[PDB]
Amino acid sequence: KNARVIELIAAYRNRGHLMADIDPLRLDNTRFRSLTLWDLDREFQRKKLRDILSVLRDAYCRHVGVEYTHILEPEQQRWIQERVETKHDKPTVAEQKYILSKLNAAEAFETFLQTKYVGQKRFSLEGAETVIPMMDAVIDQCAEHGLDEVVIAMPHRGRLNVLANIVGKPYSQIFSEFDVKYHLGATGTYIQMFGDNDIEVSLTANPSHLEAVDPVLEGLVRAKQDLLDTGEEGSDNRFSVVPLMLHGDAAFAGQGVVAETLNLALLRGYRTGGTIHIVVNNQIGFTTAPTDSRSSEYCTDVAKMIGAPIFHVNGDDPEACAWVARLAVDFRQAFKKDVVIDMLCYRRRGHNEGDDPSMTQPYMYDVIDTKRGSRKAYTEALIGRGDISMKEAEDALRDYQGQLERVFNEVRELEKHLATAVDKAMLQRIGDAHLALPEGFTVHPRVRPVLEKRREMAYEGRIDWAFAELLALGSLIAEGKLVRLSGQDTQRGTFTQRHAVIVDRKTGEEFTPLQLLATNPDGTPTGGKFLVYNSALSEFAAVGFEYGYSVGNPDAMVLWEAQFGDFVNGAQSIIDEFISSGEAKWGQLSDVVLLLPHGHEGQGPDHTSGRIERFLQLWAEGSMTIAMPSTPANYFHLLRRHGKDGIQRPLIVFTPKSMLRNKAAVSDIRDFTESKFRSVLEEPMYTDGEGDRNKVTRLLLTSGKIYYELAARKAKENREDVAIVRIEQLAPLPRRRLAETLDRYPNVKEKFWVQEEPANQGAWPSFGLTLPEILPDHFTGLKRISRRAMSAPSSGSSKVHAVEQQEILDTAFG
Amino acid sequence: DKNARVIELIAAYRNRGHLMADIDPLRLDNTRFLWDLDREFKQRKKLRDILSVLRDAYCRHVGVEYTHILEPEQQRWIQERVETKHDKPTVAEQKYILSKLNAAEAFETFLQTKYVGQKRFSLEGAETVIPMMDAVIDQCAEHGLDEVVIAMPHRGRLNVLANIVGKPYSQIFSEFDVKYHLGATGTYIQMFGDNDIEVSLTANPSHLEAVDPVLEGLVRAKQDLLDTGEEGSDNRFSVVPLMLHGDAAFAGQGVVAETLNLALLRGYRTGGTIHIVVNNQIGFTTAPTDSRSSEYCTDVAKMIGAPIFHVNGDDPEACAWVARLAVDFRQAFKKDVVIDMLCYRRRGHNEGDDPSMTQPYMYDVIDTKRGSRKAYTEALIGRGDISMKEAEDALRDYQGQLERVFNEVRELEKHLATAVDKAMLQRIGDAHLALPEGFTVHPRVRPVLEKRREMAYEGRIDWAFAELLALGSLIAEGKLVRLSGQDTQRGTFTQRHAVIVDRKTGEEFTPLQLLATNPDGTPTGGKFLVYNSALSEFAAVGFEYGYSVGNPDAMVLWEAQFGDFVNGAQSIIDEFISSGEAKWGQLSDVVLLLPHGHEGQGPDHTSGRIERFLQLWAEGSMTIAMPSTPANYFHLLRRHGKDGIQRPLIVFTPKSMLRNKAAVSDIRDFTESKFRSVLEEPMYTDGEGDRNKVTRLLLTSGKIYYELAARKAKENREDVAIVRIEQLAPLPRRRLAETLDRYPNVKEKFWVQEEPANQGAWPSFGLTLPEILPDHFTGLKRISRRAMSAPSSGSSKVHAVEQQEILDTAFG
Ligand SMILES: CCOP(=O)(O)[C@@](O)(CCC(=O)O)[C@H]1SC(CCOP(=O)(O)OP(=O)(O)O)=C(C)N1Cc1cnc(C)nc1N
Ligand SMILES: CCOP(=O)(O)[C@@](O)(CCC(=O)O)[C@H]1SC(CCOP(=O)(O)OP(=O)(O)O)=C(C)N1Cc1cnc(C)nc1N
Ligand SMILES: [Ca+2]
Ligand SMILES: [Ca+2]
Ligand SMILES: [Mg+2]
Ligand SMILES: [Mg+2]
Repeated sequence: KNARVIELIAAYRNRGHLMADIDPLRLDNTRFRSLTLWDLDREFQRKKLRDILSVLRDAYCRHVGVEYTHILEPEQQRWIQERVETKHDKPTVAEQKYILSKLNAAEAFETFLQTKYVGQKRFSLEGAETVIPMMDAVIDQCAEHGLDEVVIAMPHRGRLNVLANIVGKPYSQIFSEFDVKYHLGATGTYIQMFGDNDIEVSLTANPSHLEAVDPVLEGLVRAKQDLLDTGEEGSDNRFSVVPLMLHGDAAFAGQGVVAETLNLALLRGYRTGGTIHIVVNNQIGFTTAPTDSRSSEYCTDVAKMIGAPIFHVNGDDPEACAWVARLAVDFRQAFKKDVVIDMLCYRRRGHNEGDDPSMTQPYMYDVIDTKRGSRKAYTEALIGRGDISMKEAEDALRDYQGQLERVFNEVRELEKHLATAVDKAMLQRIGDAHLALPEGFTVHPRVRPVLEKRREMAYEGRIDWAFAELLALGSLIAEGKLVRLSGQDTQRGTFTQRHAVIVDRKTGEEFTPLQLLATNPDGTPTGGKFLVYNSALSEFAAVGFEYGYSVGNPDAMVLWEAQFGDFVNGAQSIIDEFISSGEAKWGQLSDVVLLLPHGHEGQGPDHTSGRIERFLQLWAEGSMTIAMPSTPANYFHLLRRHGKDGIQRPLIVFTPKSMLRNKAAVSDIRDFTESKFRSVLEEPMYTDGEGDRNKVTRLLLTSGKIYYELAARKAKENREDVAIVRIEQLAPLPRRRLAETLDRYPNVKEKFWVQEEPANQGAWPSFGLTLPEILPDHFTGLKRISRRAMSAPSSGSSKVHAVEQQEILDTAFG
Repeated sequence: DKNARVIELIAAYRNRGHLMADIDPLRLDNTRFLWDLDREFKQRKKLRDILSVLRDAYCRHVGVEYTHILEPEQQRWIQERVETKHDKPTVAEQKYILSKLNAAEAFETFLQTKYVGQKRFSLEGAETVIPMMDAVIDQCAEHGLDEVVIAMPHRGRLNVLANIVGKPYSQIFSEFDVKYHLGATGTYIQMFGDNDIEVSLTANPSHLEAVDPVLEGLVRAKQDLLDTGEEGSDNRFSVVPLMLHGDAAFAGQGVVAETLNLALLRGYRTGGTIHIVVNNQIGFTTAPTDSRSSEYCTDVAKMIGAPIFHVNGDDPEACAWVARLAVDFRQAFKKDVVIDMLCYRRRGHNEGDDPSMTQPYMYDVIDTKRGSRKAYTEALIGRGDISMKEAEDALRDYQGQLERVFNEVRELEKHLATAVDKAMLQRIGDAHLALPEGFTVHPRVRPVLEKRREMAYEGRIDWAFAELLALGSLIAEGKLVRLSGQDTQRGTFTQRHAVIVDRKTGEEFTPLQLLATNPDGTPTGGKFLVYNSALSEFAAVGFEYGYSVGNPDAMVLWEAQFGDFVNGAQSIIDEFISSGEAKWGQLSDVVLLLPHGHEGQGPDHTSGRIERFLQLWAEGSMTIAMPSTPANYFHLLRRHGKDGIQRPLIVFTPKSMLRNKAAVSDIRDFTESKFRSVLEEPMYTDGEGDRNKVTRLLLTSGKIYYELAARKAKENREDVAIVRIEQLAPLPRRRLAETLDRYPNVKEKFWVQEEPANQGAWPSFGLTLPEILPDHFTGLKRISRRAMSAPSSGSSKVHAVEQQEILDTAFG
């Protein structure tokens, strides 16, 4: 008999959520319908069975469905049951009236929005108003913990309601020159009603693409946490900036970026100390029923991936919703992990204007038509329970009416009215740092020559690409800049060229040479920092995160590196919806850098191209900088210009692979100490050598590593009649520098754009159309030399590649 | 007290025993690991006997996760098969497992000894996946199933071809890196049984996990052909997806969650996938602590309550046993099973990798490791299962296989009308009113059904009905039609109503499904499969691509809510749809329907990015179209389904043009016409218009035609002509040249478009048209919106000014 009690306790803890009264529509008519009575007064801590069962039913089978026994941490399971399996204190009339006032503000906003403006039906929060007192309780609990800020990310349902009743934006600013308003960022201050603290509340900008903003929010919060010296890269472990992420039930279950973002939750390079998730679960996805949207019992079942606790709550019980919200903030503060709140509600109206939702969901909408709103339900529940009087309930209807009048009145009143060069001592210092090993550190035998070669390069020259990159980042850290670098295997580098972090051969202890540059020679800090990480095997969440990080800290140098440029198409929604277009659409600026290893080397269609043609197609004046440098020094100056120009604009860099080790692709010390970024490059024989530009009759215009192959061929045949000009900055086109460079070759009879990429790829589709228009006296008659148009970036054969590469070189000198 | 402590101990082993199980063959984590024993407890058994059953079941070389499963019958099924004294395998079964290890290791030695640059394809340290996969396929043949279809990354691929798919070495090493991405097909013959089963391998790009929904789609198409599964007569789901993964990719790629989310959906279920994660506890140079935020790489599978089995890759018997249990669970509950095989990567990730640079501790333990073949040969001696002579013979079975592959490869080196009759239209029209007895139509759906009967007999056929006329007529001709996308049954713009819902019961009725039956009552062989998809682009597009590969005879259409969200499926468009044919010889006839058009609804409700599909295009890879009339769309779909060519079709479809009263077609356009790649104004082909009066030619595509035609009619501009390019790719060079030759007095030609200057057809047409037709398009100018970093403005007011500005420039 005593063992059957233990199994009964576990059954309520494990599966009680399946019998909880969480659906305010009660659609499932089989949910509830599918030891002895003398054992109830027997004692089994010693408590009677009737008392054990009453605690279990109240905790697990009322308006809150708790999912927590999947959590592997026993201390976390114990923490939840200790707060859930107790007789809770009923809220004070003041707290209940405050919750009612929030529901009054929410429903008064939705009534106005629908009655005053046209085409607002799709933004309607009606049937889900309880999310306003729930979000209020989240932010108020964060202020109770003395935290610094809450950053919200959400889809567009109830967004202006959130702006007015959560962010605290006035109606004069919200409805000023009144649909882009449902995607813009906002910032405000939350002041506690019954407390003495305040907290910053901000809402991040987003596209229509549901859940795409999820990793953006995380990066943005992480950047703010790093600035406030809180969290993983902070002195305290408070993680004082809280991500509050809102979702829809269909989108939460169907979008892969949800799993990718949850996968970042505890990573040292990406953790934000736990996200508070709120799913506005109105049990519908436009016309689609949940049975066609997911293969699991709950829309939130993906969150079990990271062992997050889940609370299914009845959206018609605003007190249970406010209680769960506060418990969620307390759990996040105690364990630095994600908490998911699944708010079960309904969508009162159609999804949009042309929707009669009884066409596709006739049963759901026969039940929703008999439903009276949450505000009215809660007013009636408070009257029944004896908590408020008739006068008090009527006064709450007087508060509703007043809030409805104020928004109609306020809106009525509103309608009536730079050098990038460094000193040789800076290069030497970055070189010396690679040998300034901690006491007793063991370098791996194959890493030691790289360190010694870097000291040699810093003092003697022949600086390679990999070191030039670290010279740029190291000099920025020495000047006080925060640098964040990440990507797949970025600490070592895909091509074993970086070694930004080196690992002790015997202990596994990490050493970061560039971090020594954050301290001045006198011993004082520079204000700079080097944050280098290996990313998860993700493109979409990682690129979203880095974009978000640069928005969070405009003063940070943020670089994301693709393993190969070919895999960046996995992050196309971020490129399309945030990076390339956020500035023009929302006034949101980002200085994020994307490093894309690019080049035809015979390694196949997924190890050859970062799709230059796609970034060039996305480009429009001042949206991005797109470059393909051919020398280490020009790359060094490109990164330093980007970090010091005071302009917030993304930089797309097509980076080398075998050209990292090309002995001709090296730079002299003077190229770093007495030069600047060169958008257009001539051959050294004309600028430093004894070459004669007047002998040139054929001009080859190119970009990237093919330059070295063209230069080698010219040198082999002694072709003084051919000159090779490189376009280092692909976008914006360096019109003036290009014109001035070409004017130095007066006897040119023919001009050719030479590229490795197929004819429908690389720079030709845009340059072939743009160059003859922007410079008609220079490029009228411009012809193309490249691979044939292909449906893939290249051939699968390294043999077919080698024949095509030779064909390009032979055509250019034919 | 003592008896209740036993119940709590049993639950602890069932729930958390997997945390203490000896699953890691490297034992990296050095912190992961009596009088009541002879007393009998309640069945009556001694505590020592209860506890030994729990330790053997949950804390040996198999870590079982199943108490997260919400179905009590599934928890009970696992419990019963895991908590029993299992029969030890026969010497014949053990020697067979050893023979599979011998073949797999010899292959690896040969591959690393003979050829150069093969390091990254090495399965060394992970060879036990070969007897594990063998057990999966053998258990599927024991159930009498029809086929096992495999999807995997490139590690161990050529080993899988030779020792699983059964391909000979002469076919594998013929003209010997594209071989690590091609599809393959073979027959598996049972060693100790009398059944055989088909085994196939699907093609894939380098993008890890991108093939996951493609495999599901391919399998579902084969299941529908065999009349098995969700759309079948039997519930056997006799085509089994076997999906292999890596541990870093399984945890980090979102497409994994998206594909798992399809596992039980009526439109996407394949009756359960067998998942095998080759968990070598590393991703190139990255440790699991930088790859995931959970205890196991397989924790995502808990999303659909899938049972998970963590198995020690150095124990080939536990691996084979778990594989067979997984197939039995999939057969019993038609649900996914995940096998997490813990192993190691013996060598570097590739040529330039000394793995001890980044993982020095792991690789010092790996360097002391002897392979699972040598280990299992030794374990059989220790157990007394095999003799010295048997162990020596097994070592000479290894040597023989090693010789055979070197010798066989040595020996290798030495050597159509789309028009329908009026009766067909009338029949599809009549079907919309042929309601089942007692069916209640929603009051707003009834006029749609009555207007379709009217359109079928009287004309003025709109876009939405023209689509159903094309699909219906294909079903009547015996074709299988699969249509899906977000809210596709009704249509995003409430225009389709492919499925109608009973107002009082909620019962679904599919009017086009009546066309699957001939007037005499016999079946046509056709079928209409229409579904609402999950809120996914990547998995759904991958699935539909896979479905067309699985059934080349099927008409497969995927519909975006708005073309603006198809960029969420960019990896599928880039790696499969646009390039699969040229890269792998793999053909697909998948259709993508992308609602497109500038209407002032913002940058995410305006464009399907025409310019991107046109940039991806290369001769004969895809067909790209933007029809302006219902009849031309009807003929486009009918040509695509009847041309006998397996090529993807990209269609930019309307939104407000669905209800444009000028955008309607006559019955004769369906009964006495064909697809027209280039369209002239009806005043010149049927009316009294004079082509010789024309001095300005406006070339365009899509709905802007109607706005340009209305302006021409308003001002009576006989000097202007509007020519539409309906087929954007391949460019209809011949018909375009012939059409323009009919306007001899043209002095100026303009490409007119709604899209910004860097978007739409202009970036490609502006460069291509003057080159392919120099005598017609030299001097071709552009009329469009300015170049923009987004597909449009956020303002409907800015949109309206820009739209008017385009029309004014075209007639200025
Ligand atoms: C006409 C249908 O499309 P739409 O209404 O214009 C829209 O795009 C809305 C979002 C926006 O545009 O900002 C949305 S609303 C919606 C249903 C959402 O379901 P749920 O997640 O349960 O949220 P809800 O129940 O609260 O709605 C889809 C599929 N739409 C299109 C869509 C598709 N795919 C992606 C990735 N993002 C999208 N915005
Ligand atoms: C030089 C590193 O890149 P690469 O080796 O060329 C390659 O592309 C390989 C696959 C292929 O190209 O076919 C792979 S192998 C690999 C590590 C995989 O780890 P796991 O999932 O644990 O599997 P494993 O341990 O069995 O390897 C990555 C990140 N590479 C690049 C890559 C990135 N992102 C995506 C979506 N797909 C990829 N192929
Ligand atoms: Ca900048
Ligand atoms: Ca076809
Ligand atoms: Mg919803
Ligand atoms: Mg791995």
